[PDB]
Amino acid sequence: RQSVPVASLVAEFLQEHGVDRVFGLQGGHIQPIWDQLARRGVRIVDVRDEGSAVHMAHAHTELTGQTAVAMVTAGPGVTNTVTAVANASVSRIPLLVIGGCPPIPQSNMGPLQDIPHTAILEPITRLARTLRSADQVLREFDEAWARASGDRGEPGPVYLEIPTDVLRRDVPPALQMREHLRAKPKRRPQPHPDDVAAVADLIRAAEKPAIISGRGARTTDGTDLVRLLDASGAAYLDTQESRGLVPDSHPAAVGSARSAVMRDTDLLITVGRQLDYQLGMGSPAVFPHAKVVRIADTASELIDNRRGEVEILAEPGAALAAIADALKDHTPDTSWRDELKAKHRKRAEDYRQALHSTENGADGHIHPNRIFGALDALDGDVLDLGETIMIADGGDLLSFGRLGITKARRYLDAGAFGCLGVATPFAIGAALAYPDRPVVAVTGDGAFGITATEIDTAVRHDAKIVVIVSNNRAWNIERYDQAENYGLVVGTDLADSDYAGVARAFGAHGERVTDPAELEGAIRRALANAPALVDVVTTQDAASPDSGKGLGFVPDYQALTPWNDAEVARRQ
Amino acid sequence: ARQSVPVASLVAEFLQEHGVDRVFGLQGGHIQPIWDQLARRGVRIVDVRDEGSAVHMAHAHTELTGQTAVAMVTAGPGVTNTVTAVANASVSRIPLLVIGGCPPIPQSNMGPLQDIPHTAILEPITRLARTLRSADQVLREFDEAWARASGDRGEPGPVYLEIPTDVLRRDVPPALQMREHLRAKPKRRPQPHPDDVAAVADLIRAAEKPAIISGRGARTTDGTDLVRLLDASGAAYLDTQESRGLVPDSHPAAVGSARSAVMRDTDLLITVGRQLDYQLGMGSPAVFPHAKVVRIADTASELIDNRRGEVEILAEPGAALAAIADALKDHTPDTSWRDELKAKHRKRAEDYRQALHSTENGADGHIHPNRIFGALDALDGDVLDLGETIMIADGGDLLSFGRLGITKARRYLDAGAFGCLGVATPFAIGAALAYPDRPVVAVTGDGAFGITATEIDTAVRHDAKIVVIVSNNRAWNIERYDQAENYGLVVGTDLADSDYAGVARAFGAHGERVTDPAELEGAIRRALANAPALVDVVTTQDAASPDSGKGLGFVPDYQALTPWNDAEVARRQE
Amino acid sequence: RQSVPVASLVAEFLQEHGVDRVFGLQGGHIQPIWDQLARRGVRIVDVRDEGSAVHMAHAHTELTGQTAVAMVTAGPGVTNTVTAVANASVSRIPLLVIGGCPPIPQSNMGPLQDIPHTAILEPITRLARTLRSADQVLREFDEAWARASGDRGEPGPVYLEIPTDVLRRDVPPALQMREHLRAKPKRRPQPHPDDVAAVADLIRAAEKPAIISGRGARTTDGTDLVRLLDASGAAYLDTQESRGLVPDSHPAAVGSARSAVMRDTDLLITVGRQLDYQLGMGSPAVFPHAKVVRIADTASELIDNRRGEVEILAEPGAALAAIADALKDHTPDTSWRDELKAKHRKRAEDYRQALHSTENGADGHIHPNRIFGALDALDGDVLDLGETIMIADGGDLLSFGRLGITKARRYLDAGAFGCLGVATPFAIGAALAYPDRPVVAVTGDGAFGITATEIDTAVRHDAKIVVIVSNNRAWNIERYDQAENYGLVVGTDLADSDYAGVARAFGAHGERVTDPAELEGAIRRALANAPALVDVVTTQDAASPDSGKGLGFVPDYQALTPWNDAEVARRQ
Ligand SMILES: CC(C)(O)C(=O)SCCNC(=O)CCNC(=O)[C@H](O)C(C)(C)COP(=O)(O)OP(=O)(O)OC[C@H]1O[C@@H](n2cnc3c(N)ncnc32)[C@H](O)[C@@H]1OP(=O)(O)O
Ligand SMILES: CC(C)(O)C(=O)SCCNC(=O)CCNC(=O)[C@H](O)C(C)(C)COP(=O)(O)OP(=O)(O)OC[C@H]1O[C@@H](n2cnc3c(N)ncnc32)[C@H](O)[C@@H]1OP(=O)(O)O
Ligand SMILES: CC(C)(O)C(=O)SCCNC(=O)CCNC(=O)[C@H](O)C(C)(C)COP(=O)(O)OP(=O)(O)OC[C@H]1O[C@@H](n2cnc3c(N)ncnc32)[C@H](O)[C@@H]1OP(=O)(O)O
Ligand SMILES: Cc1ncc(Cc2csc(CCOP(=O)(O)OP(=O)(O)O)c2C)c(N)n1
Ligand SMILES: Cc1ncc(Cc2csc(CCOP(=O)(O)OP(=O)(O)O)c2C)c(N)n1
Ligand SMILES: Cc1ncc(Cc2csc(CCOP(=O)(O)OP(=O)(O)O)c2C)c(N)n1
Ligand SMILES: [Mg+2]
Ligand SMILES: [Mg+2]
Ligand SMILES: [Mg+2]
Ligand SMILES: [Mg+2]
Repeated sequence: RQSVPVASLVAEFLQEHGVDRVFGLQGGHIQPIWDQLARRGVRIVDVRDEGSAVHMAHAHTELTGQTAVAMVTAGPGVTNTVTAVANASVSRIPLLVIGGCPPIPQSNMGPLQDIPHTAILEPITRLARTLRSADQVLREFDEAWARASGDRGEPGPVYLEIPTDVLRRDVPPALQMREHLRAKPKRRPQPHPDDVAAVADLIRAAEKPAIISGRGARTTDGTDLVRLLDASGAAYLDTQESRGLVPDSHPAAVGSARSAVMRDTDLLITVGRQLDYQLGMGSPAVFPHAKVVRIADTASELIDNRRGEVEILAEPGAALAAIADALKDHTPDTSWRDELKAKHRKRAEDYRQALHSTENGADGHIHPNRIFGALDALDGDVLDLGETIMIADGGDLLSFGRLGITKARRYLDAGAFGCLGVATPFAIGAALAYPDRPVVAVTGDGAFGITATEIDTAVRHDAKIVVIVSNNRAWNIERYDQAENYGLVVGTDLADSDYAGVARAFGAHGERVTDPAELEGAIRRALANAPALVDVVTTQDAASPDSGKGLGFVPDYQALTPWNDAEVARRQ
Repeated sequence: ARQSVPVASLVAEFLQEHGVDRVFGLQGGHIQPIWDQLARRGVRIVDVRDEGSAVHMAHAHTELTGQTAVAMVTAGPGVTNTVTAVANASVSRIPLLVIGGCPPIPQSNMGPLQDIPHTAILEPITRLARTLRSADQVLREFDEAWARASGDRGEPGPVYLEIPTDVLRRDVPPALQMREHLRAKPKRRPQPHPDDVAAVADLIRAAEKPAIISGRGARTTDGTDLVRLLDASGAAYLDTQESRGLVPDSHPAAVGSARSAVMRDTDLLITVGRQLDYQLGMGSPAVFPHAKVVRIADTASELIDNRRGEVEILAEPGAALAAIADALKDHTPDTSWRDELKAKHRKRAEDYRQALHSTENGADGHIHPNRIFGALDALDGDVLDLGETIMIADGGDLLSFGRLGITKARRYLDAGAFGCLGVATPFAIGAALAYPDRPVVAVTGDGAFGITATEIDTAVRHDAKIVVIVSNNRAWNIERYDQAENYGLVVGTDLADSDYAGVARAFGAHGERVTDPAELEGAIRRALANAPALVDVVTTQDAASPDSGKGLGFVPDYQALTPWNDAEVARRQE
Repeated sequence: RQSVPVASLVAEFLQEHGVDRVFGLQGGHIQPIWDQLARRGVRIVDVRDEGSAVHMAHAHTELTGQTAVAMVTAGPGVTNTVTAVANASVSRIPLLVIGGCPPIPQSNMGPLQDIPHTAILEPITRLARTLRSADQVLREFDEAWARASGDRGEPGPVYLEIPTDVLRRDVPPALQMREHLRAKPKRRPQPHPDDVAAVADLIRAAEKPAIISGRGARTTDGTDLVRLLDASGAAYLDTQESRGLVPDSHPAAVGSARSAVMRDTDLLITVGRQLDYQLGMGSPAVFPHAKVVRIADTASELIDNRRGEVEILAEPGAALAAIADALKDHTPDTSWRDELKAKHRKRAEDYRQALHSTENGADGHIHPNRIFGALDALDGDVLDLGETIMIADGGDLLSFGRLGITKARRYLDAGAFGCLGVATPFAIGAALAYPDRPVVAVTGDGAFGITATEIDTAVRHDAKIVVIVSNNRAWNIERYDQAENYGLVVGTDLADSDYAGVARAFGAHGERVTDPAELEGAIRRALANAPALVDVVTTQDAASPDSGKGLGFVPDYQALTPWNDAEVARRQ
């Protein structure tokens, strides 16, 4: 080892920890790190807005399991990340944000961009620190890295900033410890056999077991989950954060029976999933017959809103496998699951076939479902949807996408946070992670306006993305709440913008579609010429399931009117 | 004769009664009940493409008009999209109100849609950040927050209020709806003490080289009491980016091209509503080696930072300036230093401005950005009146060129002490809607513009007559230059030759590209006749601004700029 | 100037700013400052509990107007101050707390006492900062000093901590600026004449004007207040934080007519006073006929709960004088004030005479009012109450003290915060500030147990205090709420402790009293042998006004039941 500046050690720490790319936007306060990353051969993915760099890192970690890294300058560079940090905090995604900050001698003196970055980010990070001791920077990086994984907290984003005088300070070789530089494996806490047995007993006693998966299950490959589904006879639901773990044809997979499963299950088993608003707070009002069991590698998916009759805090794969083993010699009663599955095959197949011929709305414009129809039609022709990373974003468009996107290798969207504008930055992170196939992002026009200029980033970095915009000239799920519940539509209209022209202005391939019969060709040409955008002139006359269920109205107790009605009855 | 009405109605009424005739924002369900009531009262709703831009619009509105402005945004990402623009308003000490959505009280901490700790995130960069849980007290909490935005119990700047949707829908009995909370209130007017006035006038009589440097608080005045004091004192005058336009260009004190000379030699620095932050070298003795210090302001945020006054006046600055002018009634100032600076300033500024019309292309064959400022100067008195124009600047090298190139504006806005890239378009929109009779002109770097470009759509939908001129140098170019000069490696600072005119046309604005500098005057003339409009100017990468040359990109240990930093290193080793 | 360590410059800053004493408790982290203060001849008043040192500083500043200083070590030394800091924050008293903290190299590494002091104190200070730049320490001290006065905030406590490696670092003489070392005068913002005139017009139109004073009025000597009372014909009330500004015999002084003044005034004028719970939130329910005017040098006494038809933000003395001037040629209608005053003379004189002969309670023990009787009886004999600093603390005892303490030069008590245990630390600060006369502190036994060991501090530092304890073997106002509103008395009894013996064990003079006829002699002997304690065996059968009005019960809208009943009527 030689005496080297902090900036060099930070670059080395990152590379040794497996970082081969940093998302970011250059400023002088971080230039010393930026320089060293480039001299080490770390790819720098420079963006148009720092928020998008954090979104890119989120997508990288969520897909790959490798903690990703954004780097931004002092002041507005850091404050531009707060939305993307909050989003990663809510979704419990490990990532590191490296911020610039002013030199120590000028503290509190009004130097350029001295705002309290750590104070702003502390409520939505696992750690937010200013590193004032050159000798201890390496250690602070390694500990923050562990905390992003969930050590001393739960998985999520961490923030570190180094005053520029500290960045430029030398660290003697004695203080450069191999144990802080080196990559570390994930923790693997194991289940206790008594908890495994107690869950197996609940499954044997249950007539209508159901498993709902989430983030922690999606860290596994799905094979132990399928083993437990096979041993238990349970129905299976996933969530936006856990798509793709169970084959569609599996006798447990009943994705179009969500209400039926929640209403009747006598044993809900959560697997790395929160019982947040997305699952009716786990309320007895939404699960009126369910006993509860909770399995996760973090108590963030064990203690919220409902407690387990058993709770297992362990690596989910090992827990699922141990319970499957313990159900040796059990013959599950699958008659409820099978009855749901028969109804699911009809409902899901009818729905998917209908996507190819959905009528135009009263305004003469394309129903957004035709986008999902056209993608389904191209599957096995010009793209393999089962190898494709699908992204969804927007309001009505996002809700239609939850039903319209059924074959994807992986799925990302606006998350529990409802973070509009993720579609383009997610698509870019996904595409650079998996360069062999186009990534397809389907987005509302409202959402797309937030991060549209990242089309520039996609072209400059050659990220093979296809963005498809539902251009309905509106924040349409909002326009509909205003009409239905208030009788006045105001400040929710947008214009008939040329998003293909926006894409072409930033060097991407672009095409506008007004005729639904043109969608397959337009998407074919977009796939062949990625990065590409398809601007689809869509109807305002089309209520998504979210629209119809009051999501826009914000009831007192639950996100949706039907669940809220059930909760009001439970209360009395 | 009051009746029982929901909180959402009272909030809309509170705002209209406090003089709010417009609200910038982006609709979500959590704020819809307020949004609805604002529209039924006839308050204009200016709906944007990104909530950060709504807060920048409110900032511009307040900074120009002095009327506290309002942004309204939904829970979760709607609130977190504001943080940059809130920080910017906090650093610049601009009163504004952000009204955020938030989940109903029953669902607190349960993982409802968008339950993040908005108030904890915003508390470090607001004067007040609160969740309002008592229907009966919402009016009161609004009135108090409004007063704290003005600087009561703190200093001027942004405040944040959020009302859980169940509270928004709750009725308030009429007896709890107090006129005193609904009604508009006047600004405070603390007055100077005559002993402090006398003491300042004594310092001015004893000084040979008095200099006044203005800031935010001065810019809240019309400039006429400032001119009275300049006249009575014989002081030299500098402004800052936040105080342009208070003193006529031809005034014998106005020596804007003599910044280093004034700071090096003044024996009496008088700050008027101005911080001695990095923009004035921390007020360091290293940068003001001969100055005694006097500070005048209506807030100690412009009295106590880095240097203390031999006298500090905490008062409405207009009254303080007038009182000191009166106290100098029989003083005959020695103006010979000011006069010698002014004579040299006249020539240096005139030569500089003339040379803007003919600046040569850089080695890459592209337009020098100074030609944009030349073209605007040439059109003055032809198709636009720069003295009635609101000018905005944003970017890196472009912004530094703009500080020399923009000399005749009625009002000036830019990226601020925060160095907040992307303000150009949202500022221009707020400015144009405040002052609808003439185009607003925003000159921006391509880097900065990419942050808020989609707000061109907002300008077209709301008919904001803006002209945006882009220095398209295919780069974050002040950064590219720091990389080359101090590190020998240029990486992740290049952008592309994007069609910003095409982006503007895609959103229904007028757009044209300029590659030939002789085409600039026409392109800007056509842009002014067809606003909202963008002019995409292919500019050179071979052009170092004064900020570029002075190390701004490098971030020295003690001062923002190398020359000032060198002076501070010398001061330390005495 | 020479190159000197930060610790020396801090000692010099304090002495130059007028600090001639520092209250505190030594630890290694602050020893370098402690050492330099002692070498400069600054008196070190070392205490038994760091909280008491902050209370002492509070009393010094509140009495003298000079900002006072406590100094405490890292970790538990700082955390022991939080109550006394909160108390000073609520009362808006300028003070500086200097905390120790660990050296910079060991940050976040679990060094001895690395807890987040600044994060803990930030919600209840005007400034809380860690000073990491030796060169800028002087400047940070001067700015924090200004912020304690109210600059950029409102008057109250500030916290500064210097890592011990920074304390030991030299500062070059060039960076030691006279302007940061030197003492600074208080600000004096002046009224605008239009606001003065508008207030004078409201006074001319009012039939029943009333002035209520507070903290900001008590920063003046009272003479401009009396000028305005004379020019306006207003009734006058003070509050616990504004006693002693208006002579008792003044025709406006109607201290026993509090409810009558609030009920009928048609013009309430606050003078440096909050309309907090102590004045019924300024509610129309408590002031049903009042227009409102607010005068103060801080908007902390202008904007809370009621807005002024006029609000003057100025030095209160100048504002009061300007309004008195503007009432040149006004003949005030004093008939309401005079009618209140005639009733006041009878009520107050009857009450004060009755203090000399209050009966023992049913349990055979002294009524606490006899303490106030005995003090009244000694006035003009062995002490001059009009030159005496009186302190009150406790529950029932505190409430009886508000009526029983009527002649004092100055009065301190538990404050709006209701901070039990202030009595002894306040008495010590007061006594060292004004060494020529004994200070008398009257306290409940509950309150006294919190800070009793500071009797040791009083003896070691020769603070001439007399503490008189109402020893009723109870948190008695709490015992009474439990009996009246819950029917069960539990965990509110104390024991028949020997507080005279406690005092004698720490080297003070002590005496126990069981016979009310012994009180005058015991208090005479205590005054002659200060520091001294008188342990008065008092009754549990004695409801104070606070007890009778529900203070213990915490109603929904107001601190007291009658005010709360009025608010409930106003709401409907
Ligand atoms: C408040 C506001 C407007 O300002 C916002 O900020 S909103 C933020 C933007 N939007 C969001 O982030 C979305 C938030 N909401 C949601 O995530 C969802 O409403 C929910 C998770 C809370 C509830 O979703 P569901 O459990 O209903 O899941 P979906 O996948 O949406 O399924 C809807 C229905 O289609 C069914 N379905 C699913 N896949 C299908 C398929 N393939 N074929 C046919 N039907 C299918 C499904 O069973 C179900 O019908 P049913 O069983 O209730 O009768
Ligand atoms: C760190 C990083 C890069 O990552 C960032 O985030 S930077 C953020 C974006 N940039 C900014 O926000 C800029 C921040 N810096 C500044 O604001 C300024 O550098 C400063 C306030 C610190 C210094 O500005 P000056 O006091 O030098 O003022 P300017 O108006 O720029 O004047 C520069 C020179 O032009 C002169 N000048 C002004 N008007 C003139 C005129 N009309 N004609 C000729 N010369 C003129 C002026 O006198 C002076 O020359 P001199 O006296 O020093 O020799
Ligand atoms: C909640 C709990 C129990 O856990 C706690 O923590 S309590 C904390 C400990 N206690 C406190 O900090 C006290 C808090 N409360 C108070 O400060 C008071 O209740 C109050 C400020 C809110 C209200 O006080 P008042 O305005 O009633 O003032 P007092 O000086 O107490 O006067 C009481 C009465 O005696 C009268 N009075 C005053 N001086 C007199 C005199 N000299 N002679 C005769 N009567 C006199 C006075 O007029 C009034 O009677 P009326 O007009 O209402 O009929
Ligand atoms: C940053 C932010 N601001 C506001 C909102 C609130 C919202 C949730 S859904 C929606 C409408 C989205 O319109 P889009 O055109 O994308 O989709 P569509 O319904 O098909 O027309 C809004 C405004 C959220 N969640 N995030
Ligand atoms: C949100 C944010 N992120 C980064 C930065 C740091 C910066 C300051 S100046 C600059 C270059 C701006 O490039 P532009 O193209 O607008 O101008 P020009 O130099 O003429 O090419 C950067 C990146 C700031 N202040 N704010
Ligand atoms: C630190 C703290 N803990 C509890 C309380 C709550 C309280 C307010 S009054 C009171 C009883 C005081 O008993 P004392 O014996 O002093 O007075 P007396 O009624 O005459 O017997 C308590 C416990 C407060 N305010 N502060
Ligand atoms: Mg839309
Ligand atoms: Mg943003
Ligand atoms: Mg550029
Ligand atoms: Mg007691």
